[PDB]
Amino acid sequence: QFVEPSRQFVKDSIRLVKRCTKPDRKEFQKIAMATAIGFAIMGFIGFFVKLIHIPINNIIV
Amino acid sequence: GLKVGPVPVLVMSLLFIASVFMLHIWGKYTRS
Amino acid sequence: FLEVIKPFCVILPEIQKPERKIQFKEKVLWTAITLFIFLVCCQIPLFGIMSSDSADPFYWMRVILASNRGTLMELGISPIVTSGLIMQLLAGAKIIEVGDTPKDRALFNGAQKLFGMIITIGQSIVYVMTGMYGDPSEMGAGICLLITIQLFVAGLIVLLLDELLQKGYGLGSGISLFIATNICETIVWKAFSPTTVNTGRGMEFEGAIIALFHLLATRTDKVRALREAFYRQNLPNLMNLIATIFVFAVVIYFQGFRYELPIRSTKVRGQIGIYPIKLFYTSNIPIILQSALVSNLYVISQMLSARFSGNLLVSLLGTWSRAYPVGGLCYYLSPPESFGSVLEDPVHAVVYIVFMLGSCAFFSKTWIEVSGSSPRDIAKQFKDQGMVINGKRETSIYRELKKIIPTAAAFGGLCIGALSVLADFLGAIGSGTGILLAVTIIYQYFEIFVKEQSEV
Amino acid sequence: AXIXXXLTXL
Repeated sequence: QFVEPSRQFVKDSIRLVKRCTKPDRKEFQKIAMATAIGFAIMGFIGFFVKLIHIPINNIIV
Repeated sequence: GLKVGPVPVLVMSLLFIASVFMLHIWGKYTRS
Repeated sequence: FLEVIKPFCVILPEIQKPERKIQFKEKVLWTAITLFIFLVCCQIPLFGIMSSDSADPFYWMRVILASNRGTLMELGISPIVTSGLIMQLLAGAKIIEVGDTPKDRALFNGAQKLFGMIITIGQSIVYVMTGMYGDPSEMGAGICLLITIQLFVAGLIVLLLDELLQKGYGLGSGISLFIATNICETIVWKAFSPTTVNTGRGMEFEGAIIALFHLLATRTDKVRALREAFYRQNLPNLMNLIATIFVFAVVIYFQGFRYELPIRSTKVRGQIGIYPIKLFYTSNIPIILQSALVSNLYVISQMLSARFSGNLLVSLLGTWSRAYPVGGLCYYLSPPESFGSVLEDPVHAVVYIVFMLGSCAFFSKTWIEVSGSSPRDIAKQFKDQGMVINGKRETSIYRELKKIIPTAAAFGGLCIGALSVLADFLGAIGSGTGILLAVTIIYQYFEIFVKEQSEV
Repeated sequence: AXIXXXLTXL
């Protein structure tokens, strides 16, 4: 019978979530902007590297 | 041993990239 | 052992330890240069390959390995991860000692590089001889040796770049940077690719936004153009990118969760502070471990089915039909790709959800036990710092951690698995695994940034 | 090699 351990885990998780510190409207904007900047950097560097190397791969291979 | 900096590592990476490119070019020109 | 390998350890190059701490801006610049080098190497094919038409059983070990088949990064970050786990297992089994003296950790790093390079050579030899790149008999010793040398030097570059990041020039480790870079590159490619494919209905761009603009300009700016650009099935969608942005936002929101423990100091009085216990306690290790487990099981199933086909046990382990699971445990461990797939087999969707959540939770708990982030392992840090909890006794530091940290790890596993499942259901580009890994790694970079700002 | 959460192809 694992019903009791499952209910205890659910209760503990609910309590921990209620006691956690969720992002505010300013923290969410800060983290979202940072994530967007890091994404854009990595993804666009990779996109331009691949786009440049497609002609190069055609020429050398 | 030998301890290198970030710029020696960048140069080594670029030289390896160029060496692979030169291998590709040499193979293509020899076969053609 | 150690004495005889130390001269073998010192032969490999090592990154010079920085004289002065590197600021965040030029840390970002060096990280960008490192990822640029890795990406450029990911595009250059190996020399000597006659045929890239083979099975490639490890197709699913490419998001978490930063590997691109047929190029200089054939092995991706596999040498680094393999050497890291080998060294951690050796230290935990007490064959060797990491120590605390600078010489001890320097020897540890040298031997880790040596074992990573041995793994690199072994993987290169296995790749060459097992039929990839063409017939090893047909290539000859010269071509096989040249390919092995290329893979060896590429692995050397990967270890050198990872060491460059770790010694203080970059924003983390090579593993996380390369994984996140590959995921972001994949997403941006599927968003903005100029690649075009024609299937009888004219030119059709492979990137979602480019396809949107092309359709709106070409097909009389019709509502049908928008409908196709949003619900296109043969190529990346705009709804897939909207769902990718939505999953990014939700994962960011849940990554911002933390349990802030008010801690004071009983050694240096006046050091009031906060100990953040993140909900995503194990940041993305559950994703990496779950993906590795599923992909290894896929490889085992493919190997068994290819050789020992027909057996009932092999069929139950997985049925394959390029390949993709169709039945068995491998199918029930495979994400449902489309909404129709969910509708036709609700049982498969339920089993996949349950497996993802449970495996993520189990891997999170196991990792907090293994990696030294257990409640007892954090109570040891609290004890050997003078830190106590503000409103609790010093003899009750472990019980509060026992209440918080295990629950935080388990529920972070469930939340991470649920986020990955939701991203897979919505058809997000980058996939749940890729999106979660990318968001968690960029958040690691952001938290390093805010730590450096707080130090100012 | 495929052993498990290890990641060492082949």
